[PDB]
Parts: sequence; structure tokens; C-alpha cells
Amino acid sequence: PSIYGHDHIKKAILLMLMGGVEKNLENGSHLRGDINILMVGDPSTAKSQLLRFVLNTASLAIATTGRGSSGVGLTAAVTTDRETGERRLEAGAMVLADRGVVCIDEFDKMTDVDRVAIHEVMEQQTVTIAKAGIHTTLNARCSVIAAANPVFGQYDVNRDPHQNIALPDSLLSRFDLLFVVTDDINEIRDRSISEHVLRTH
Amino acid sequence: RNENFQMSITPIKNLLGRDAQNFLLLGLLNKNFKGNWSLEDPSGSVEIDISQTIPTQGHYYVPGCMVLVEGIYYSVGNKFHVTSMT
DNA sequence: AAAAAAAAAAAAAAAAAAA
DNA sequence: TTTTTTT
Ligand SMILES: Nc1ncnc2c1ncn2[C@@H]1O[C@H](COP(=O)(O)OP(=O)(O)OP(=O)(O)O)[C@@H](O)[C@H]1O
Ligand SMILES: [Mg+2]
Repeated sequence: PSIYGHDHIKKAILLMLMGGVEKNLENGSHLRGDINILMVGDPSTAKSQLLRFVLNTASLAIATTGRGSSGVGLTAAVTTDRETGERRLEAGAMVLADRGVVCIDEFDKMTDVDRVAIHEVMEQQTVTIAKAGIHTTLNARCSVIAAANPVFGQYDVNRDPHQNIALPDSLLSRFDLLFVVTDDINEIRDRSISEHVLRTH
Repeated sequence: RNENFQMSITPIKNLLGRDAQNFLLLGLLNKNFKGNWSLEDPSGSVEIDISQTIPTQGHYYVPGCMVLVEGIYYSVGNKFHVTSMT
């Protein structure tokens, strides 16, 4: 309730938290079942705050940051258990959030290499680890919510939408819903949001 | 301290974010640098629309006199359309 | 008497590349 | 020619 406006964003979050059913066919394999939403917009328009609210509200969720993560360390790790002296796979970040939701901040500020891993988990919701004599497929059916900054300091409304985004279309087409938020400067809205913020503090 | 006033006036600077609403205010009356009629308050100053003013008779409405102004703000320009003055 | 090492993360210098 | 990025 402390975030002003963005009603359609709230509706999208509500629909995402309880998405559709999975479909599996004896011949048609599998169909993806939940919803993914991406946020791109001008700075200081309350995206991280809403993402934190989604973290607290949802049942199972894990928080990730683009600059503070490594792609190989995100899915699995090869570590040796102390008591047995045998090396066994260690669960990655988004594997822990299977059937839950994973929130990523500063998404566009992530290393490009890690991005390809994301595409894999957005393709068939399954990650495969083949290394050091272990060949195993791990299930990961989580949904992803993320927010990213435009290439410039602020969004340019006169340019190509592809020009304003640093991510390739290959993974951008995967996301079901994309939202663009901009703080239009209108004194009436300024006064209203000022009243709301001062009420909050 | 007046008995009747316990409606309340509003400082000038608090008139930026509203329009098409009646208010009440008071302050110095003078001519701005441009040459228009303005009301000055420690908060700030606005402009005055006089084309449909009905003043209270029996007073010498003179620049430099405290006046009570009732009118409607309009954010399209910066004109506080006055309808009464005493 | 001996577990000792493949897998990661982080810090450079050189070369090549783009403006 | 210069700075950048990759090995
Ligand atoms: N509609 C709003 N209601 C309440 N607070 C708002 C609103 N819009 C912006 N804010 C405030 O703006 C500030 C911006 O914080 P925050 O970093 O979360 O924003 P952001 O848009 O996600 O920014 P960034 O892209 O830099 O992470 C917060 O303190 C937040 O309270
Ligand atoms: Mg933010």
C-alpha cells in the first residue's frame, strides 16, 4: 500500500504469483506453465522496493543481484563432502527456488556469460551438469522477476525500443510481459506523490 | 483572533498543487516588477485577476494594505480569479 | 600413518582490436 | 594513435 500508482504492475504481480498449470503430453513433451515479467525504466521509480515486497510476500523466493553472482556458481557446484572424501554436487541458487520465484536486481549489469545459462533455464526449465565424471539433469521450474536500467541514464522515448535495451532479443522474447516506467513531470502528480510520501514518513 | 474565523486561510506557497478549488488568503498588495497586481506573503506571491471583482464598499483599497481575498486558483496560467475582497 | 587435490575466485600483463 | 578487453 505504500507504493503510489503502478496499479497494472500490482495486477501483474498478483497474476504471476498464482500462474497457470503445467501441460505435459505423451507426444508433446512439456509446456511452460507460469509467467515471467521484466521491468525497464528510468531511475528512482520504485522498482527495487516492489521487488523487495514480492520477496517478503511470496512463499518461497531467493534474491539475486547481477553483479554479485557467477553463472557457474548459480546452478551447481562440485564440492567434496568432508566425511566421505567424495565430491558431490552442491545445489545452486535458483535450484533451491524450484517451483518458487527468483528475483534479480541490476539484471542488465550482469556478465554476458551468465546470461546464456539463464536462457537455458528459460528454454526447458532444466539445467544439466556434465563435469568431473558427473552427468545429471536437475529440475528447476521457478519463475523470474527482474528489473533493469536503460542503456543511457534515462529512457529515450524517441528512439527504437531495442536501442534503449542492452539485452539481446533472444532472451527478451522469452519474457511474457515487459513494462516501461517513466516519471512524467506533472505538478499535480508531484503534489499527490509528495502528500503520500510525507504521510508515510 | 476574530470570532468568525476559527474558515482558515492558506499560505500562498501551498497553492501550487491545486486548481479549480476555492481558497482564502491575505497579504501585501502591490505591483510586481512586470506591472501586474500581486499579493505577497512570507511564503511567496501570486497574481490577481480583477475582471469580475465585487469589493466590499466603504474601504479605500490602496496598495500597501492588508486585504482578504476569496477566489479560485487556476494552474493553466497563474491567475487567482478573485470574486470577493474585504 | 597421512588426507594432497579438481574445482572455483580473484588479480594482473600482454596482445590485439576498435575508434 | 589510443584505450579497451581478452587471454
Ligand atoms: N509511487 C511511489 N510511492 C512511494 N515511494 C515511491 C514511489 N516512487 C518512488 N518512490 C520512492 O523512490 C525511491 C526509489 O527507491 P528505489 O531504489 O527502490 O527505486 P527504483 O526505481 O527501483 O530505482 P533503481 O533503478 O535505482 O534501483 C524509494 O525511496 C521509494 O520510496
Ligand atoms: Mg531502485
